[PDB]
Amino acid sequence: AVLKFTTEIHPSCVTRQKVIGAGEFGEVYKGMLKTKEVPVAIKTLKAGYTEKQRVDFLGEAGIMGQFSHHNIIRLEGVISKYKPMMIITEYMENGALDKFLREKDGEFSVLQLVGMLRGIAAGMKYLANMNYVHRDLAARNILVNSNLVCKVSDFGLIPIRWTAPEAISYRKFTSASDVWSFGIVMWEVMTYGERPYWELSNHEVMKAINDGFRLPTPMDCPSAIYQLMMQCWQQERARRPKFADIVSILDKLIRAPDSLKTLADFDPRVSIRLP
Ligand SMILES: Cc1ccc(C(=O)Nc2cccc(C(F)(F)F)c2)cc1Nc1nc(N2CCC(O)CC2)nc(-n2ccnc2)n1
Repeated sequence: AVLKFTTEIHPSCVTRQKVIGAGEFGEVYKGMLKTKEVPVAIKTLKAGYTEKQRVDFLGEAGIMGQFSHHNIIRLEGVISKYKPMMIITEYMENGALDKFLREKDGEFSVLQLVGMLRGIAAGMKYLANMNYVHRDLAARNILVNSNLVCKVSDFGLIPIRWTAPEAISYRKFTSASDVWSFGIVMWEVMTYGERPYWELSNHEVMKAINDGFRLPTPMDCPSAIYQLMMQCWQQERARRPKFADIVSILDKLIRAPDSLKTLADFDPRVSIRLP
C-alpha cells in the first residue's frame, strides 16, 4: 500500500549512465527510461541496506508518487521487486535553481523571476495542504525545466541560513518554518543565487536574526516582493503568511505587472564620487 500512487518499472527498461550524487545507501545516477528513451534520475538502494533504510526509501517513493503537481518533481516510477531498488524521476537539463541562476546572472526579466517564485509557492502550497513539511526548502532543492518551470524536490542534506528560528531552537518544523525558508528562496532568486548573509558564520546569522536583523533588499527588487519576503521572516511563527496568501499575492502582482515597477531602495555598500 505504501506504493499505491507509484508505477512499478521493470529493470530492463532502465539504463544507468553516470553517477550524479549519493543517496543514503546507494548512488544516484543519470540514466534513460524506455516505455523515445526519456532521460531520468535514478536513486538506488544497494545491497546491505538496513530495515530503517528500506522503510525510508519506499516511504520516500510512496510520497513522491502521491504528489501530482506542476511544481513538484515528477516520479516516473519505482523498482521495488528487484535489486537494487530504485526511485526514478524526471530529469532537467537546466539542473538545480541555485547553480542555474548563478550561471545566468542578470539574464531574466523581473516578471520571469517573480513567475519562478509563484511556481515554487504553488508547489509549496500543495505540499503544505497535503500535510507534508519539507524542512529543507532552498534553491539547491529546486529543479528548472526548459520552460523555466520550477519543481520542488528534496535531494537530501545543517542549513541554518534557510531555517526558521523555532526549527533551529527547538526542532519545530512546520509549514510555517517552510514559509521562512521560502522567503530565503525569494531572496536567492532575486539576487541570482547570492549566499544568504554572505560571509557571516552560522552563529553570527542566528545572533543577527535574534537581534531583529534581516537580509536587505536585493538590487532591482520590486517593493512588493521585498515586503513579502520580510513577512515570511516574522519571528512569531503565527504572524507569517500561509502559502495560500503567498500564492495569492504573487498571482495578483503577475496579473497586474505594473505593480512590480516600484522598486525597493537598495542600500549601497559602496558609493562612488564622480562629477
Ligand atoms: C532520484 C531522485 C530521488 C528523489 C528525489 C526527491 O526529490 N525526493 C523527494 C523526497 C521528499 C520530498 C520531495 C518533494 F517533492 F516533496 F520535494 C522529493 C529526487 C530525485 N531526482 C533527482 N535527484 C538529483 N540529485 C539527487 C542526488 C544529489 O546528490 C544530486 C542531485 N538530481 C536530479 N536531477 C538533476 C537534474 N535533473 C534531475 N534528480
